[PDB]
Amino acid sequence: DKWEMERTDITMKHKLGGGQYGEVYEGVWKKYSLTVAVKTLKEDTMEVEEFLKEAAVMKEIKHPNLVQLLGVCTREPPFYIITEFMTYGNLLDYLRECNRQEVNAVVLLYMATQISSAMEYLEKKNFIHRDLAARNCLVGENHLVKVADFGLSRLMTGDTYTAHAGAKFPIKWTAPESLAYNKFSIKSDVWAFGVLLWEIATYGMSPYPGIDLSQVYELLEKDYRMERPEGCPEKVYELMRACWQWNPSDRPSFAEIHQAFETMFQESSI
Ligand SMILES: COc1cc(Nc2c(C#N)cnc3cc(OCCCN4CCN(C)CC4)c(OC)cc23)c(Cl)cc1Cl
Repeated sequence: DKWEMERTDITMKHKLGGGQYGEVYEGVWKKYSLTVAVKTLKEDTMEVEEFLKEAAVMKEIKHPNLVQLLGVCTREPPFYIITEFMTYGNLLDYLRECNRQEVNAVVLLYMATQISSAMEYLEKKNFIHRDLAARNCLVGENHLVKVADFGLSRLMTGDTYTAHAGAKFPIKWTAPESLAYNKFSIKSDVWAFGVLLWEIATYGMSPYPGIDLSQVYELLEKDYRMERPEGCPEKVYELMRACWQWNPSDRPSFAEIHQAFETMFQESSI
């Protein structure tokens, strides 16, 4: 298959975390002397189908702000997904721990711009991401941000993907139509992206603070939305609000979102 490699080609270095879809390691791809991230699957389990689903999809994708697949090991346990190493880890912990004088307003714009660029790409390729949130974005040197892409679905025929009944979603990031009917689309991602913008603007606060999960849907029904975070530019909140339109069709495209952030980033850098 050519994405296939010898498991003996990697040496494991440190556990970084995991559970999960599988546990995650810092590793070294020996013949390139290259630090890499390795997702692992101990034995066969029920979650093996999950695994190669990710693997398959990640091969179909290439973008500067999408985590680059390097190789896979899928002939027998253990199982390896191998990606580039995102040095600073996830964006949520990053925002929370950063030096805000360094990671300032111009930088937050840069990060929104980078993410929206990735999502514009997925929009065109007819992909949806099932879990857009700060925790699923990764950070490298110099405020480089990439969206993690193990949880992607290709739209094979049409507009909306339907998740299996009984599926649990991260309530606070999830579009109304997704919570209600289990339907995901690129416009559901646009909604989630709105939440992501709020996380970025607040340096990683939890969305709908103190609000009871079980009541979020009802609130959204009655046009309750999160308020403008402190220091968030009015235009940025306007976009947030556009992302959170009740009708999917009323929400902007990622092409529009990216264009808008590109413009704001150019002006901020001037
Ligand atoms: C390869 O397979 C997969 C791997 C992943 N997950 C990761 C990808 C990817 N992709 C890339 N890069 C990662 C870097 C990580 O931490 C590196 C440094 C952390 N530190 C925090 C403390 N300080 C300050 C030093 C830095 C990390 O930690 C858990 C997970 C990463 C996913 Cl989500 C899915 C699949 Cl399929």
